[PDB]
Amino acid sequence: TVPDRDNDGIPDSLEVEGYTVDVKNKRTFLSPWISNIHEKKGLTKYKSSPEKWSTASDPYSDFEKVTGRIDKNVSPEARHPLVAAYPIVHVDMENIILSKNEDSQTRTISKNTSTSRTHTSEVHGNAEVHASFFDIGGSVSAGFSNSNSSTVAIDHSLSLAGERTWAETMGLNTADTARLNANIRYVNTGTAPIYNVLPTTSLVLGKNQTLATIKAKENQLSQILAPNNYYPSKNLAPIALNAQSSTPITMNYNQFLELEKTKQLRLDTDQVYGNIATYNFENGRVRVDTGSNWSEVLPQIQETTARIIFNGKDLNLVERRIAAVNPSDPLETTKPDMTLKEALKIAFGFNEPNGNLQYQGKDITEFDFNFDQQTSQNIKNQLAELNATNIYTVLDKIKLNAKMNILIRDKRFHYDRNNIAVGADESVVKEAHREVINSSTEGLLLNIDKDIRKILSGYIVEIEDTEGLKEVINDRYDMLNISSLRQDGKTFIDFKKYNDKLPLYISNPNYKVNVYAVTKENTIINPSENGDTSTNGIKKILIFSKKGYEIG
Amino acid sequence: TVPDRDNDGIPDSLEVEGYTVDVKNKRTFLSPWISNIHEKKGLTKYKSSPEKWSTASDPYSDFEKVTGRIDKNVSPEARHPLVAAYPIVHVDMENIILSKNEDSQTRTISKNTSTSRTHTSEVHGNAEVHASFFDIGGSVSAGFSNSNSSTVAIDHSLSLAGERTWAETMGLNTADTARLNANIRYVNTGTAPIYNVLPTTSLVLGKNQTLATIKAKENQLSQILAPNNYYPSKNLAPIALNAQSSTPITMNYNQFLELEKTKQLRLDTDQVYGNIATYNFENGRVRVDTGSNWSEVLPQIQETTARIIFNGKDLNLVERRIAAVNPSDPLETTKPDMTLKEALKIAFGFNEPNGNLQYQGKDITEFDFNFDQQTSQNIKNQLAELNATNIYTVLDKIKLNAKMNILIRDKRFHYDRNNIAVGADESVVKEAHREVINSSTEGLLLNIDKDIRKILSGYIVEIEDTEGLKEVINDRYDMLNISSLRQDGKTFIDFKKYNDKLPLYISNPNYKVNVYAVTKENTIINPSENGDTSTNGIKKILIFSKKGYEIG
Ligand SMILES: [Ca+2]
Ligand SMILES: [Ca+2]
Ligand SMILES: [Ca+2]
Ligand SMILES: [Ca+2]
Repeated sequence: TVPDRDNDGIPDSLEVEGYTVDVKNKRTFLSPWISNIHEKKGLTKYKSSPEKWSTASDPYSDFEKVTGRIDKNVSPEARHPLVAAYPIVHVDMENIILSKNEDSQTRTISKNTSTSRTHTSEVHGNAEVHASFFDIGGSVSAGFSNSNSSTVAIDHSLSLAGERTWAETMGLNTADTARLNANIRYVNTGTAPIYNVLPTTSLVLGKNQTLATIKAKENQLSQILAPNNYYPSKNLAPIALNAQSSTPITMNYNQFLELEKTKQLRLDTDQVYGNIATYNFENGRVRVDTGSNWSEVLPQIQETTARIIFNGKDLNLVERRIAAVNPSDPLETTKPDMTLKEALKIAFGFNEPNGNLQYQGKDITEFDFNFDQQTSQNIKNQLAELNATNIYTVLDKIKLNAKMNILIRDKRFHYDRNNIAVGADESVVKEAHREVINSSTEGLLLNIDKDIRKILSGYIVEIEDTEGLKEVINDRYDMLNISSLRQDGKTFIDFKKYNDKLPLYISNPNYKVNVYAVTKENTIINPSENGDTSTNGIKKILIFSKKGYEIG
Repeated sequence: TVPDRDNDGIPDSLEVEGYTVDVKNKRTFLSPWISNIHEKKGLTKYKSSPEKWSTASDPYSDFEKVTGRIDKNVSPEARHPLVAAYPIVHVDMENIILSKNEDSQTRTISKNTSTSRTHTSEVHGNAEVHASFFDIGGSVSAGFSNSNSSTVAIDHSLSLAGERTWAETMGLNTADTARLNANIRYVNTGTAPIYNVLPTTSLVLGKNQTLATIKAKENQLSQILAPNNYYPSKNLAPIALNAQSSTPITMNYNQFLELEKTKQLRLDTDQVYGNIATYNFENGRVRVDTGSNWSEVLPQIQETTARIIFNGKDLNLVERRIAAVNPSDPLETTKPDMTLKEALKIAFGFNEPNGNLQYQGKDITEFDFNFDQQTSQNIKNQLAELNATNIYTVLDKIKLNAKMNILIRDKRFHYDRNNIAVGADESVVKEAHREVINSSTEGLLLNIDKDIRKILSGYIVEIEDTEGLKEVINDRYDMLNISSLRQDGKTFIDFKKYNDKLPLYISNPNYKVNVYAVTKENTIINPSENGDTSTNGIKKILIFSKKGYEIG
């Protein structure tokens, strides 16, 4: 007869005053908090809400989570009563292949691609926006909202010899059509899995030119789209666009032209995910209830939580929602008060090693805090009634309210319009290369930092004469593609890839092999107004500079 | 009113402190462990978990198993509460038949094939892998994961007389298409059976060139895909690809060319298996519940167990999962602690004859232990807090945690990239042939070891002059096909198959009939850069060498 309105299985008090679970003999006991014996064994203080079957709203009873009696695929950090357990999928495009719409074998270009979830914010402050921008809900996207939108970029490097302008390469003239094709893979980034129907992602080019809308058959697949796990298992064959169909991908000269002008496409994905997999106390089985589909129980999550975009695990924007609270909602008050600090602890995993809220090493002060038009005030008003100018201090005293949005990104590197790892400062850059493993007339072998290397477009190999000459090897913007990468974790550079497949030429072993680095933000992808295919107008960074006798 | 949360029918204690079942009069009694009377009659100590309907997760109540009240097809070793009872099917291709896409009768090649489940691991340490390799879940296949992928090889031997280059044999020119066809059979290797819908296996060629996707109609068959039992009962007619259809298998000259260059295809199979067959206490019947399909209750197994790939029953990688435990999961702690030792006992059948954990004869020390990036540490940390360098010792003290992967393979033979019985050392090789049964001018009859013979491509028949000549009979790489095999278990060699159908020619009964053996790893399948169809560049092994008068 123990009091429990929620009916989830966690006696009100316990769920309000704090609780957790351990295993005596070999049984699981749900017991109240005990700062003593408990905080020692390493457990946690699971304080949830008594009036909600799942404080997060997601299809998983607070109990179901902590107890562990739930779909084993649910992300760990989501096994907690206050961490959203919803799926988030975006589309990755590994490589595309442009060809002249039907002896043709070399009349086709095939470049690789780099995809990465995005989170486009607002502009600077001049973009002419329609009057319907300062209305209620109208156009007020608050900078960023709910919707998955990935972004790919086409390898701007070379594929053949002296190729120039995809045009002449393929042979496309005004009255011609080019067919696009590519290999893409769905990949879940959230905290929950999808068991059947995948999303209906649409491929766009530019600001509205849709090139197609990919939505592979429903129920057709029984595979599982688990968290942090690419759909077509990385150990399988990546799905291929219109190539396995009766109407391919049409692209006219003008379009095919733009593609080259930016070498980038966009991928927007809906949210219609297959039904959900739930528990079943009776015989402890994992079933897919045709009666519960995210499309029903998902908006709630977004309407009663705090969203935080952090990028620590890598530079890829990771999303997570915490069980925040709303004042206007009685029920939503039954929720446990939330603090920005506590949040970053369960949401992603920040910890307090020696009393400093850091992340696997980095200090919470190494990341910039960016809020939306709303969240801004809601927090400003707190920093006010708390007398302070530094949030990193009163951090553990910031109340997170539902609908709150926060963007925690590493303060090291610079960021673009989509919030992507663009390129840091020369300082950090150089540092990452300070290490050397093997210098050769063939190519340098370094142990460059991953987090850094990801913001580098390429390297410019040159040679400075003992006087002051700037002779450069791969002098064409498209000759930056050199940096390789052994599976041992060491970046292997090669000068030979752009010098008649032959090693360096040292007429005088007293020169200076100057190998620079070019961050993405700086790198160029197309010739100048004229035909300057040179590395003249670039902002590279000195990464190497050894003498002729200081190599071999 | 006996305590039993799981509700499976095994009183908590019993299931935690150990239990088993026997038959008094003619009834089945579920009783607690008794080292005395019990361990004598030959029973076992079935220690399962009280909070899971089926500790393994599979659709079979711990009780249902031990009690025996379950689908009688379930593999024996799976009748145990801690051994996964899931199905695992891969596709075997007995023989293919290449022909020129539609007087044509000899313009067709028909070679046999050798299929075998695989388990592709990682490379050496240089394969340029995309940056998305050192991310979370991204590309981190951890070497090997969940997915069935078989591999076939095409008989590189001869079919006709002086045939050469399938090309001229069939008559395929640049502007031609070749149609492929073959006879394949589904075969279950797991521990559970499939009662209806078979898997959707896709036939691939190379690294991504899919030649077709076979998925015979659903419900079309009512036959059962029982464990260790080929689908189309070995005593029936093997299923045939596109041959019983409106769109065959297209293959252009360039492709048909590659096929010849490797003489091997790949077979990947999904996991969508038909619904499951469950019990029914009421009238003790075996029914197929449309409400429970593996696709629902199967991921769990892989998310809450230990996977061990052993190859003792043969050289074919056998998979099995044991009811391991996970620390982060309360429920999954209710499980019985697992030890690598105990595992290899129930998982495959290792036993302790005189105190040495061996397998049907071989000692646990005759197999190499290979773990994944994860499992490696999880075990290293144990060998650390246990002070030891040899795992074979502290074997019975290694805690197996869920998601753990282990590869136990015979240490005798060498292994490839797919973990297949390639070829051992000359030593072991020679040994297997030390036995002779009948020497003749026609062919040798031996009782070569099965485990060995499986790593042999063929034999080179030659004759050494009393001086030092190396005259070889079947001197062409494609003339290795000689070793036959009587159903009596004795390998019958024949020199006649490559000598005008006539027996040996002994001009001087004092020579040395040197018959070598060529392991798969060494054997060649195509001519050299030139046209060296000889056995010149080979690494054979001396298996025979008798005198002219020491035969007949
Ligand atoms: Ca409750
Ligand atoms: Ca509750
Ligand atoms: Ca029980
Ligand atoms: Ca049980």
